[PDB]
Amino acid sequence: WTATSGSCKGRCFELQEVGPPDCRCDNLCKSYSSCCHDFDELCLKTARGWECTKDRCGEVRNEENACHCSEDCLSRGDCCTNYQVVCKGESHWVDDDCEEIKVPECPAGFVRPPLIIFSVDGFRASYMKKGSKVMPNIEKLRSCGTHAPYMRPVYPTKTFPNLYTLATGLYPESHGIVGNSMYDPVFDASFHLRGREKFNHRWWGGQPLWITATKQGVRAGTFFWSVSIPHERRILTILQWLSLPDNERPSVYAFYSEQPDFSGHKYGPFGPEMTNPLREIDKTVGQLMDGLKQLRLHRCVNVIFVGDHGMEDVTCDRTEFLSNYLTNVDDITLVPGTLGRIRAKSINNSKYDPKTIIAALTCKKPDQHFKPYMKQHLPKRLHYANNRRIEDIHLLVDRRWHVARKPLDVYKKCFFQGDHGFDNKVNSMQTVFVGYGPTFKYRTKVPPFENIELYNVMCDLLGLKPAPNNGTHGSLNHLLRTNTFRPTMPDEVSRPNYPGIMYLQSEFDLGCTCDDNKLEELNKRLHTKGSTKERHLLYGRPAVLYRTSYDILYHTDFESGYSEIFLMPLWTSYTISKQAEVSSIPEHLTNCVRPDVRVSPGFSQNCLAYKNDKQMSYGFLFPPYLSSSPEAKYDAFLVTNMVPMYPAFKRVWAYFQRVLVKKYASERNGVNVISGPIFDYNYDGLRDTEDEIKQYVEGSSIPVPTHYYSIITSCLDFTQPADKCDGPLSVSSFILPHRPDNDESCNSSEDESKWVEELMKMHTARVRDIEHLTGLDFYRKTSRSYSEILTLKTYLHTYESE
Ligand SMILES: *[C@@H]1O[C@H](CO)[C@@H](O[C@@H]2O[C@H](CO)[C@@H](O[C@@H]3O[C@H](CO[C@H]4O[C@H](CO)[C@@H](O)[C@H](O[C@H]5O[C@H](CO)[C@@H](O)[C@H](O)[C@@H]5O[C@H]5O[C@H](CO)[C@@H](O)[C@H](O)[C@@H]5O)[C@@H]4O)[C@@H](O)[C@H](O[C@H]4O[C@H](CO)[C@@H](O)[C@H](O)[C@@H]4O[C@H]4O[C@H](CO)[C@@H](O)[C@H](O)[C@@H]4O)[C@@H]3O)[C@H](O)[C@H]2NC(C)=O)[C@H](O)[C@H]1NC(C)=O
Ligand SMILES: Cc1nnn(Cc2cc(C(F)(F)F)ccc2CCC(=O)N2CCN(Cc3ccc(S(N)(=O)=O)cc3F)CC2)n1
Ligand SMILES: [Ca+2]
Ligand SMILES: [Ca+2]
Ligand SMILES: [Cl-]
Ligand SMILES: [K+]
Ligand code: NA
Ligand SMILES: [Zn+2]
Repeated sequence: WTATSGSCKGRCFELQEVGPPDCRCDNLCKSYSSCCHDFDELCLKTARGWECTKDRCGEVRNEENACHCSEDCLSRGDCCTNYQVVCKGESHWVDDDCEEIKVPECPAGFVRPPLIIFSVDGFRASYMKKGSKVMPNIEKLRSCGTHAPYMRPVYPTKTFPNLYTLATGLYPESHGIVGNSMYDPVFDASFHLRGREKFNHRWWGGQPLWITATKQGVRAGTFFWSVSIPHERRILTILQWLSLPDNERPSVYAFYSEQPDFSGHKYGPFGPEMTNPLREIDKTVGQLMDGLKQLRLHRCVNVIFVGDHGMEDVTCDRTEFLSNYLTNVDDITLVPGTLGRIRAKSINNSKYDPKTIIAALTCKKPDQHFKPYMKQHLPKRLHYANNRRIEDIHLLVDRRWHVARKPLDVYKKCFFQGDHGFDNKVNSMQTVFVGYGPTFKYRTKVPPFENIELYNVMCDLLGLKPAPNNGTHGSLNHLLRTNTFRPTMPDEVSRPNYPGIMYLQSEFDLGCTCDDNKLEELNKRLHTKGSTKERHLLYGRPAVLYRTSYDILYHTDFESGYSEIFLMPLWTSYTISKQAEVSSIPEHLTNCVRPDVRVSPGFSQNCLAYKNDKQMSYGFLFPPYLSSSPEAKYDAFLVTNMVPMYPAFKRVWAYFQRVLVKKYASERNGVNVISGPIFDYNYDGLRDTEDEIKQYVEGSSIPVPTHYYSIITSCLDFTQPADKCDGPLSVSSFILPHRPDNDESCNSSEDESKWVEELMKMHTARVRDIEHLTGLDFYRKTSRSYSEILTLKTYLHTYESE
């Protein structure tokens, strides 16, 4: 019940929302059908349009007008945004030469530059270039301020998950808005775009910026706007709030536009009908900037122009139907479209088996335009598993396609030519970022970055301490003139042991066998003390950020941090120069595993466990193929370099080690590789403790990794070799799932040169993703600034073209 007989006189767009059955005048009241009777009349005036004209100049104030051209309007803060242009001979902001804003130039009484976030739904990254002739305000923001060529959204590349990620710095799995549509089985409740259940706060985790601001004493405008409030009214309201008295005036604001997303769905991302929406957005920006300039706020406010996601070409004819794969198609519920999520229609149905559904959806048609996954097998870079609202079965859908349950669902609902929601590395899903103002840099281009990083920066812009989030705070310090956040390296928690020779051969009963001078004896000892370690450990040893027991093991060709708990290296580091040679494994050594005399039998793997485990085999972290000499090659067969590997996974690993590492070294002028295992049994994106491990090599305490990582580092300036690099680094990494089959790659019966590299690209990762998963901290000893290293650790090599 709403007693809509209260009134909105003097309460229009009130910042504190009032509690039913008192009626509402806030910018969401329309959406809850709860505005006071007089809201439209008082708060949504439109009389006489949105622009002063010569004749209106000087007029007698008439409170019915949408905006005013009287003399008193400035002090009231309710002039039309073009008043001074039309009535005082001033220029439009867009026509002014840009000038560096070295310091905030704010009116007295401002305690900090305000921040205005101008968010645009579906504003694809390439619009900045391709629409540049029709968006002159936006292009001035872009060229005069700080911009990225594009900004990476989060998966799924839908509106609500992305707006709320922008607001909180959290991955959807952590904030809870995992799609535009959702079932929570604990609530036994559904969430949709349409309707009331999305207004319930229990859907919305973390702490978004407006609440972070409020709790720390910074006042916030209301970010949300009901769809019927026209854009011109949203701008005027923001400008009005900015005219408020110091003790009431907010410091942070958001504008939101439904365009160009709304048109993009109907006409496609580059439909000729898309030029007008782009013009209109630009004109709204112009109105804001002119408005700010009238209030002398145009060199005082920080403005963020940001999108939630892009837009791709998609039509009804490009639909895969699950009815063409499953006989049982009515025993499932599909969340459909540009992704799929599948659960049972009924939990009472005990014959529903996700495994058989997955198999019926796997590599069934030669050009199949979706790929099914258990959520935990999705690429780790998507961070899309650790929420009860994300279904166990997921369909990653090819760009340009839709998935539906049955054909009736498509023609009983062609309408659309644009959609989004695909994989967040797809170019068409990329969006924009521009920062303009005293706190942003001047005429600066920054590299692409992910939208999870912005919450921290908006916090920095407002002098706030951010709630705990998934950004890496400092990785965007290079966007800012000042208010940088100066982080320190996390402290190492466990220090390594440096074991020497302590055990005799005959103390090992491992079931392992191997067919195996004073100048070259002193030599191999000094390789076991770490004489070549400057070569193989280029960026310092990783710091272990939890409590555990481990050993640093030196060798001629590689260095490792060996875990006595997990019985294998946490990391293995080695450098392969451009000049290096690949050799094969000689025959006498094919099944050779050698005891490591620095590590007790009791902290070693054994070969007999692998012999008895019919499913599990083993591989090596430092590849024997890249040994520097026949004598060094013996070190690669130490038991302490061994890790558990399914035969299906060895195909991948072997090809990566034998072929690809040499290739990258050749193309990048040497590489440093750090590889190791990852244990994420509960798919939370975080390092598992021992008691979380669900699988061991049969009959042993040898835990099985869920994934294998490698971090491949070289000199950004590739004319310098990786091991003699003076400047910025360049990195690519991956987190390969450790799977007993290659069902994920439909062409895996072919030669590895046709599918392995493609799999690795799919499983590209940020170093930061690996850190979370391992509890290690990399690049501790470089000659680069820590902020620069943080940027590098957040880098994702995506493998899309320009
Ligand atoms: C991205 O960044 C985020 C934020 O930093 C990271 O997520 C954090 O991860 C932390 C570590 O896993 C986690 O810390 C836990 O907090 C528990 C209390 O949490 C509540 O309070 C916080 C703070 O106010 C609040 O934000 C939480 O909100 C979550 O849950 C509600 C659902 O009710 C949602 O509305 C909301 O969206 C959010 O959901 C997400 O998080 C939860 C987990 O917290 C997930 O399950 C969801 O899927 C979703 O992803 C909470 O209301 C605290 O209880 C935990 O403590 C247990 O484990 C510790 C280990 O130290 C142990 O010492 C304790 O004994 C305790 O165990 C007891 O309970 C167990 C479970 O019932 C039981 O098994 C034991 O036997 C014990 O009895 C833990 O300290 C933190 O909450 C989240 N924060 C957020 C916002 O998600 C995320 O890791 C980052 N991602 C990456 C890849 O880096
Ligand atoms: C989603 C979402 N997450 N955060 N925002 C806020 C946000 C964040 C950012 C910024 F970029 F800065 F983060 C920029 C702009 C915005 C505003 C987006 C917006 O006006 N709309 C129109 C209204 N719909 C419906 C809607 C209505 C009500 C609610 S409530 N609070 O009552 O439960 C939830 C709703 F979804 C959402 C989009 N939107
Ligand atoms: Ca959107
Ligand atoms: Ca985990
Ligand atoms: Cl969805
Ligand atoms: K075996
Ligand atoms: Na296959
Ligand atoms: Zn959309």
